[PDB]
Amino acid sequence: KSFLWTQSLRRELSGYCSNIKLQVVKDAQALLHGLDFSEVSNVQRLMRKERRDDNDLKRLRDLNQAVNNLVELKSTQQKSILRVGTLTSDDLLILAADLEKLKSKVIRTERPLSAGVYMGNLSSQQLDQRRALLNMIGMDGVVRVWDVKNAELLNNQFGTMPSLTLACLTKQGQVDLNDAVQALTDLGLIYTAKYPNTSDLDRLTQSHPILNMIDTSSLNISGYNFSLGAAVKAGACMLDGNMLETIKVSPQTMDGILKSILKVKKALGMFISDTPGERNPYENILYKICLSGDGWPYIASRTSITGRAWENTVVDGLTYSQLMTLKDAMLQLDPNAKTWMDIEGRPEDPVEIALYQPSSGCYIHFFREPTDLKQFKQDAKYSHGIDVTDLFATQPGLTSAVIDALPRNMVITCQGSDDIRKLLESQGRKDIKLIDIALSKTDSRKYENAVWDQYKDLCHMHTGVVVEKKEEITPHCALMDCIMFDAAVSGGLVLRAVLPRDMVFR
Amino acid sequence: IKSFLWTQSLRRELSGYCSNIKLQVVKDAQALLHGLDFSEVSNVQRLMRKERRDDNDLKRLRDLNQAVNNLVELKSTQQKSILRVGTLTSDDLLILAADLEKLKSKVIRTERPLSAGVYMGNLSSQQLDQRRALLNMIGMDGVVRVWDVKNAELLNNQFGTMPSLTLACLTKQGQVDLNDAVQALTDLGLIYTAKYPNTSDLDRLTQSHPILNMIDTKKSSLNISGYNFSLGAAVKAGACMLDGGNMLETIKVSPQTMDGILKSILKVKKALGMFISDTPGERNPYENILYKICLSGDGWPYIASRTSITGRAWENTVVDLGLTYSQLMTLKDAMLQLDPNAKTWMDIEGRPEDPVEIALYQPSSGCYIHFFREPTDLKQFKQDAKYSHGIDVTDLFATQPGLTSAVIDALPRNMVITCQGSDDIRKLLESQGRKDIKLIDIALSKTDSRKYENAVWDQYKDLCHMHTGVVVEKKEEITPHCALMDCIMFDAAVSGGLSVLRAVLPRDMVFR
Amino acid sequence: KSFLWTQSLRRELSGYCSNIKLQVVKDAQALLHGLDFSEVSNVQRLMRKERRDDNDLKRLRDLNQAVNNLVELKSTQQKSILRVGTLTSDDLLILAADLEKLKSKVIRTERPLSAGVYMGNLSSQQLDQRRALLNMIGMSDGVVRVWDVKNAELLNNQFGTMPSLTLACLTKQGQVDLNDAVQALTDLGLIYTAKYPNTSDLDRLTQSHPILNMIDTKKSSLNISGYNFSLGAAVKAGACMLDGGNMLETIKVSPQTMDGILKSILKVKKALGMFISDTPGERNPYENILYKICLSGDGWPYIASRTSITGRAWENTVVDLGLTYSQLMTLKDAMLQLDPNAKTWMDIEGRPEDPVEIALYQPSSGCYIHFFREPTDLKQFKQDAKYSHGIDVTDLFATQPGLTSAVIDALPRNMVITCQGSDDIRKLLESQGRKDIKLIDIALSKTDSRKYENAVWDQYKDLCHMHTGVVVEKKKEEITPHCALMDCIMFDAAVSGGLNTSVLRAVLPRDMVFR
Ligand SMILES: [Zn+2]
Ligand SMILES: [Zn+2]
Ligand SMILES: [Zn+2]
Repeated sequence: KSFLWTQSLRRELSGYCSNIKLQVVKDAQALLHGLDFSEVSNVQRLMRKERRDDNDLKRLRDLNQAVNNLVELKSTQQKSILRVGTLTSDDLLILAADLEKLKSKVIRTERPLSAGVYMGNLSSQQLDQRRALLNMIGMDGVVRVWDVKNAELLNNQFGTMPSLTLACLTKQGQVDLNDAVQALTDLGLIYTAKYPNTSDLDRLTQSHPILNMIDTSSLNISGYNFSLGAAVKAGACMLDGNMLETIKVSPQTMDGILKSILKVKKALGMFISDTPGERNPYENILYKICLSGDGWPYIASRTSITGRAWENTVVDGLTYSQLMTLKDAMLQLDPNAKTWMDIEGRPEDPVEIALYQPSSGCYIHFFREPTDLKQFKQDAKYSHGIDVTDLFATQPGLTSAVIDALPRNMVITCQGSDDIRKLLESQGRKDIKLIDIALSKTDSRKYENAVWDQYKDLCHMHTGVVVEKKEEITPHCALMDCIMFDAAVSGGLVLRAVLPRDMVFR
Repeated sequence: IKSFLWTQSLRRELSGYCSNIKLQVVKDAQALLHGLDFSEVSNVQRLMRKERRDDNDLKRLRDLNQAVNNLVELKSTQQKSILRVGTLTSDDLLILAADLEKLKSKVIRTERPLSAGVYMGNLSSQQLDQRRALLNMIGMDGVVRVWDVKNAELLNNQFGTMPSLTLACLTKQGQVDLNDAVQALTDLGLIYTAKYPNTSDLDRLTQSHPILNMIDTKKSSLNISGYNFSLGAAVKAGACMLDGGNMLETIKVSPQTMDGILKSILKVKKALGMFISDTPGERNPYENILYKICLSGDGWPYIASRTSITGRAWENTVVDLGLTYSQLMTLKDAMLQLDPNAKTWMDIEGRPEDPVEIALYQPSSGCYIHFFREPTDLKQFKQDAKYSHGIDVTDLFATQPGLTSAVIDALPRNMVITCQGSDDIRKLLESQGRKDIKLIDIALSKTDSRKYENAVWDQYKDLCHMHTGVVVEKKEEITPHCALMDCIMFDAAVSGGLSVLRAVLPRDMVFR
Repeated sequence: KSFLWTQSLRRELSGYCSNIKLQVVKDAQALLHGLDFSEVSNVQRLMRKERRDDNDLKRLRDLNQAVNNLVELKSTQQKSILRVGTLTSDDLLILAADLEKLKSKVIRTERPLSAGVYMGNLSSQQLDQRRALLNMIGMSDGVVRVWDVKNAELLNNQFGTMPSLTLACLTKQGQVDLNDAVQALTDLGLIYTAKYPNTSDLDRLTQSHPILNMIDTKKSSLNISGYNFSLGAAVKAGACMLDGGNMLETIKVSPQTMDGILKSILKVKKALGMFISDTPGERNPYENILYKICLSGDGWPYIASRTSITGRAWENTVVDLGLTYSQLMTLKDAMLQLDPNAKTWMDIEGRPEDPVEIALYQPSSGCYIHFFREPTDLKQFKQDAKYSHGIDVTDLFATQPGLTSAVIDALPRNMVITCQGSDDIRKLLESQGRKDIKLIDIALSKTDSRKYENAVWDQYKDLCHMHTGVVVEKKKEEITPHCALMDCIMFDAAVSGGLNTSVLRAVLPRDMVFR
């Protein structure tokens, strides 16, 4: 089915594909002449680590930059806005929907590597389910691969590139470049009729010893790894057959390529999955083309590109796809840990909600549009300083969705109990026990300045002047409150967002 | 399923109040077989198949219900209960108070539209879709209603299922021996000890017990009567056939046991997190048992004849120790009766900044909104009482606060409202944030405006009892001004003449 | 509970279930028309007896054969070898392990009915423990046994329940119309879709179906036959009367479907944590389905006539890829047959430091323990082969290891053992940690020792096939090989001045002696 999709796409997109063997070999030679393969070996060692940090990421990013500098097959930062023309009104609606679905599937696959999944004190069933998910995506108590300050620095750092694969086989396998070319060519030939399997690879290795370097998935790896996928991709570039891997996109050709893909989607019933893991051919081509309107989507250096495909190509409560992402995101929470909660606005009409787990530093933080504008106006002047118009751009529906998803029989700490209880009960969560810590106003805000000094960047929603019946005071933020209340209890004063920022805001 | 788990846990906890009542159920079934006119049963079934039913239809139903009640021994008795601190704790009483409030809303929203109706005329596709989902969920001039009746209170308690009646009708109308009906229902009962019987179960049962083919599986507990062969009624009857299994259906309640029964229900509620839903439609097991027990302190909540009982559960059982969420949901659904397109009068008593009586009136359909509010300025109110409305401030204490904002918020978008003096109404509507509502001032002279004053009070005096004081004009005594009667009399003045009216708001919402 | 496991199996195995009512009724009609129900009554009478013999077993087996001859729903002898494919390598390991555990549970449940349990002169504690076992397996001189038979293997597969038989018996013996029985059982089947019917349920059904009064609800699935009116038999028959419902009882197995059925069962096993019990008694639904499927690759595991099938489930289905706890429990229960007070002979072949054959013999009862062991010292073994026992070392490869220690460790405390050479038995018992056992040395001359040698081999040759080599004595001349078991028997005959003609009883299952 999947190879069928690939073949149909090849046929339909043939006019956008060209022979690029010469340039790919040329790039491989530039890498052989100028790249430090000891640092390649170094990044391979790092990718072998079960758990990796910002020092590890720096080595990877620096090496990717070195590679990018040496090669000519590169993608360029190029945002696309798709408008009615070549693509119809209906085409744009389909593309909008599939990008929404693709966003969920990709985030659910890649995000856990950095955000983490709690794997501690849970039921046998819960552990089985989470173990299944981790296994499907190639992955105290929280399991994560990347421990980093800024997960955005992971974006686009893990692509496979034919020239790199070719240069690494040659140098690291200690064979002549032509040996590597001949071997990948033969693999490319198989790929005209079939996706090559382990038996195909095993057969080839007998006449091409360099192929024993291939470990016979596309997940939790880098371009410096010898995956079958990377080898098949390089092989495709070696052939004289309309291989998809050789497609080039330009701002002039973007829309026609997408139109062509949509033709294939309709004829074959292709779809974006709701299953985390390897991309199917439609998911893969849609992601790769949307990353940039100017490059070679399968085979260029993309390591200097910023942003995700759904950010870089745009079509001019929560969805089903958003809910799946959300339910998966919430698996980062430790249901046994001390968890603070605070809200701004009335429990019957809340406008900001936060939960905070000090031990791990994870937090849930989001906003809601007010129902009662008159009371919202007083709350703004006397408590939170939120401009109602700034809430227009926040994502609706999270109040129900997040409370529904809180783990069963949790214990939540607050200041104080009454509003949180009313809010939880409103969403049917009577199983959650509450601790009222009951600090005096003065003690509760001891660390108010210390907290804002440290964590101001975590919330930009509080813009209005707030008063106490008058004198100006620091606006109340549901998040900063959790933090400062915890700091007061603890006698002193990290942080991971549980929710993706693109889930909190629309 | 969670539903059956609540049922099972209720059975376990309430076993001591369960009884062996097969013999009594079968005795009552025999009494119906001997004494009831089953051609009249057939007649009521015919009327229940009608999409729209009227007072003549309701008469047939109530008469047949009375005939059944006359023949059977398992009957509930009118028994008011007041729950005090004792067996039930102070906190228990708070919980019951809150749950009965929520139950009220859920039941009214399920049942009231059958008689009050929902406008389904000229609306947006979105509004029509939303209202269809509601009508579908509750089993239902552009208004859709099932019962067109003069007094909707006469619908109360007329639709319950009874095992003796189900047994008798299966037997007589299915043309089988009583023993065959008992045998089939017993097997259904046995299934019910372990699960809620579904379509699959009933189909297999039917192959061995063809009497059960009378039961239509794709048919709800809603907008039906005790004369209908629902799966629910069949299961209820089967439960009574067991003499065992701790079936809730067999519980008897007495004044001495009521609090203990409720206490037991609350234990299970806490243990399982049972709740009253805010979803109109079929009752969950907790909703069902609470409703049934609270109807009467002396009877068999599930299985007795209750057709002679007056009042609702929240009226017959009371707890002694602005709008709630539950009340607002009831209001918003009640407002669906209005035709946003129709001529609509509005009138108020008290100043726009401090109104004490508000009414809206749609003459074409006859529906009206009418409610009250406590004054903020008692000095101005006293002047108004003497020279306009004759309202005794103390009489406003029994009225529900919070309706001015809630009703005005809920008025349909771009409604056009007709007014004898638009200035006051404009102020009030604007003060409530509703600048979108267009107004028409009719500008009748004082004399022309009151041409039909006596004619209106003559017909409709029963609709308002708030005007008690002598009102004068500078002096001579005059008839007090009522916001509702003023809407009606002004419309009459315009139309050159002066219908049973329909209250949009339930009385139990206008008064507390 | 166990009903959960049943429901889960029905859900997973739905595709293998089918409607069989017509076929069951047809077979019931064949039985009604052609079976002698007076002989059914006769077998019911035999089954009421506390002690039953070979004449009784003949009556049962013959009646089973008459039934088998009349019905179409029969299983056929079909060996299965489970190989990697539909079943994974790991799946085969699991099945192999559960089949080993099932062997132990079933043998411990059923074997005592024939092998028997000594209940004579024992301590209060021993008698208590033993009665508890007898109670749990449905057994309510000194030896308690239900079946006294020449060949216990003739009990195999003779006691299964069959829906057509149950229906025919209820109809004929209950004196009701066939349709009356069918309808009653249908109503019981309907209840079974939702729960396992209990006595209160049956009581309610009996009110409208008087035929159901024939069912005894107290009585277990143990020590009964297909001619008995157990609740289990009735529920099984009712399970076959339905149209749909995924009743496991309707499952057919074929050589094509066997592996997928096992794969599905293993799916449910993992999901619910199903298991084979370590305790004798009634089978749980997993034990039950695994046993029934494994008996034959071509049949209706629950409902066909299986009385013509030879072999046990662990023999008819095999997996291709010291004692276990399960095997040790089997052993220790088999040893309960021994009278710890009785005269007991013991003899060995091989040196005491390296025995290769061990026998114990209680002449009064006739019971014997007999097993083998592979030698450590091949040089000495080869000489012993030539001058003593004539055993081919390669024939010892199929014998079960670790029995020497296990059996000797399990011997009764303060037992008195009689032997021809005391010194070698002492060394052996000491070497296995049993210095407590008193020995009597008999001290027969070589000639007097073997007076009855031909007479014993004439009577008992079928009891040992291990001695194949020519054995010689230097003058060389050929002599009859020495067997530990035959030696026990002939030494006893020499002392007693005679050899009676008696059937002996093997204490160990042949399945324990060999692997
Ligand atoms: Zn904030
Ligand atoms: Zn009035
Ligand atoms: Zn031997």
